[PDB]
Amino acid sequence: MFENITAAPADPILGLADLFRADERPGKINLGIGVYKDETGKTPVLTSVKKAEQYLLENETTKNYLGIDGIPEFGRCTQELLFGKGSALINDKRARTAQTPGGTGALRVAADFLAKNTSVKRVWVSNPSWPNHKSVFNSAGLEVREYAYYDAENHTLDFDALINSLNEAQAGDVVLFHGCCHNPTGIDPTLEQWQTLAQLSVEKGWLPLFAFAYQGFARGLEEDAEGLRAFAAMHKELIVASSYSKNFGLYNERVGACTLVAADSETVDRAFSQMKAAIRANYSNPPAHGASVVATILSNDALRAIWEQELTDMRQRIQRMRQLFVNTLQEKGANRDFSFIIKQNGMFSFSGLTKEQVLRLREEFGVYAVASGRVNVAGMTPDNMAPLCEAIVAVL
Amino acid sequence: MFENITAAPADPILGLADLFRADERPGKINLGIGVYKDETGKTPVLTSVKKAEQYLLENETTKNYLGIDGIPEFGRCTQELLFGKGSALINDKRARTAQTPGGTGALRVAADFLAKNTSVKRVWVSNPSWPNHKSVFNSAGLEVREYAYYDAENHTLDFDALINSLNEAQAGDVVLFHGCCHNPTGIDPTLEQWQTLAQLSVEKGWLPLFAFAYQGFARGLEEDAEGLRAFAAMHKELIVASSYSKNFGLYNERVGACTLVAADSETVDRAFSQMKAAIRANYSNPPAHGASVVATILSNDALRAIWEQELTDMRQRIQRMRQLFVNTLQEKGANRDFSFIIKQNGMFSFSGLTKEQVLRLREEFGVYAVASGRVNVAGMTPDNMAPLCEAIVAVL
Ligand SMILES: *Cc1c(COP(=O)(O)O)cnc(C)c1O
Ligand SMILES: *Cc1c(COP(=O)(O)O)cnc(C)c1O
Repeated sequence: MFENITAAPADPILGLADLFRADERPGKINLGIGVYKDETGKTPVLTSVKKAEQYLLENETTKNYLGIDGIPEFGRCTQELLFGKGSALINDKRARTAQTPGGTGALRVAADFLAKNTSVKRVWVSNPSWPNHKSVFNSAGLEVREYAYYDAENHTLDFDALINSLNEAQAGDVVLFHGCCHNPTGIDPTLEQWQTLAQLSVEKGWLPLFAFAYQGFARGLEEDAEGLRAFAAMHKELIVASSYSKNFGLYNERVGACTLVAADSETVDRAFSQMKAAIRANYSNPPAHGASVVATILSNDALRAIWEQELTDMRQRIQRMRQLFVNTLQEKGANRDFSFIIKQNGMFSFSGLTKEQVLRLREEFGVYAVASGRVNVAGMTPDNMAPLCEAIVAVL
Repeated sequence: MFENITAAPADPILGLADLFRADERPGKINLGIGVYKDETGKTPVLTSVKKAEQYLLENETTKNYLGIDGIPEFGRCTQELLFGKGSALINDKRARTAQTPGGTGALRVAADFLAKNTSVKRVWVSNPSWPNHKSVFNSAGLEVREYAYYDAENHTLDFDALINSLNEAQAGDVVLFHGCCHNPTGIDPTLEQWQTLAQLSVEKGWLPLFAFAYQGFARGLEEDAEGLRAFAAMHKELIVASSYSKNFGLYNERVGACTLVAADSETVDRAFSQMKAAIRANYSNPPAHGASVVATILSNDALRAIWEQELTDMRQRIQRMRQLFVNTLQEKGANRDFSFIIKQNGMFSFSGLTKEQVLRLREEFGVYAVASGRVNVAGMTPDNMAPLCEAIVAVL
């Protein structure tokens, strides 16, 4: 059976952790994957989730299976964080969320649902985008098409071109948007542009799939959901795949959510029973620890208040590092003006480096970036800021 | 998009938990799903996993992502438990295991792999079998076909007929077998019959998929793996989907394993890089808590010794209840001889009840069984043994 099976290409993001850990040169710098690090270069588990894990250890009685859709308290808090305290989707029983194994689990379950229960042929994804989008939809059966986004010269969102390529997206097609913190560019639309986009979507009949992985890392939790909320107010149907791996630092417990909205409660519930049938034939029900922890923190005032400060601290450290990277690049030789990275939101930096410059930085200096030029800013500390800036100058 | 989507049929096993929890009659009896209960009717979290969770709380530093395949120590212990201390597959670097979200996650990842990377068209499943088998393979793309198993009159495995229906399974087809504790019959082959089956498989060129959910609940951990070990010794290629939800009482943390074996290390590794590519486009990597706990218990001598006693206690309670169910059924009116259930291994009892008798028991008396006649013996305690036996007699 297995004789002619060729090896698969390494994952562009995930494959770097392999090489990084096989390196054995003492001064290497990882900069690759979107995991946060502190001034010390470590990824600590948050104080607020430790407090919650202690609680759960003292307070659980059973490990018996969860429902297909997971914990109810989890699903209701997720809806509030995304849609608003007193929203109409919530009050009209127009939304249902299932707890998933991470945001990728949420994206596959949506893909599986639409493939089986809809007439969707195409999903539209931005150029550039998270590399694994194309792979989750292709395994479900769906064609991936691209819409222009970001012009490289002026380091801006090229709005007129995003309109003009989406003009050939048919009524019925899926269109993925990033809620906030575009991966990999870090360039999101203004609220005025999101308005212009909510409009058009309704004029043309596209189904919006919103992807959230970084809510809280751009301006704040509420401020970052205003593009999704501008769309909710105009739409009858929407699906959103959400993740809590980044803003809760719960990367390996696999906590996310796939939330479905339709016109009324009867229609969302008919649809949701199909979504649960797709879940049952993949894993059977969701992992409990991670989501049990989110709900506990979100349900307690003391623990919620501590969490939001911990996340405010991470957003601010990343901002300090963004400017330091730019000031240092200029002090050490940079032949280009890299001011434009101060204008991007999130963990990343679409630096502009060519694939050969990225390949060299790795080979000769051991600093690890993705071959697109994306570098994780939250990987940078005061102590490794001069080494890696020097290393870039040499390769320019 | 969602307007004409009909509702899905309720899950035959999972849908009973809904009805049971909506019932509000004080004396109901659940008996449906394969979750163990103690003399008190509760499902406690094991002492040995509590000790391990305490340890992990004290001793973790980070929640940063795991590898696509999960924890190495987890995968190596899983291989020993299944194949043997000093086995040749282990020594010849012929097996690779990935950590999955439960045994169902393990079955889907195998289905996905074979669909994408092989020429498999058919999977052969026993009649009867776990109801959700057909659903995981159909979502992957594969046809499910059935082989005879178990004759209802003599309450035995009908070996000659299992041979004769499998005679039309072609070279290249998958054939699922249950390692031990057949769900739902509780009837496994003798070691002599497993030998006869290992033989034939090699003569005909079928790829064996072994499913394990109950290792340890039939005779003991080592004794229950001897059919799989009889097959390993003859085969070049095998895949096994394993679960730790039942024998570790870790039902909602979602811990399993999908282990691939091929002829040599180069071939297993080429094949395994494809299996990891299917994992990346489903969830991205596995949930850590559950598997971190299995590995900790399996790695410590004190905690391992406590675990094996906890599992010996569960196997024995289920055995006490099997006999009590039979002695009581006869004392209260049973018009049939139900001795045959003392001859079955595992949590269950394929009682023989008709779907209308099962539907009545529920409606009128509130005892919940699956519509096939399967009842969970581990749900029975000394205190609810007389109520439910009476309730069956009334319906006979
Ligand atoms: C991190 C990330 C994901 C994956 O989320 P998980 O919660 O780890 O599954 C998906 N998409 C984007 C853009 C991400 O940054
Ligand atoms: C329990 C069970 C499964 C599911 O295992 P999980 O580990 O819960 O995913 C699959 N097949 C059979 C026969 C089972 O009994």
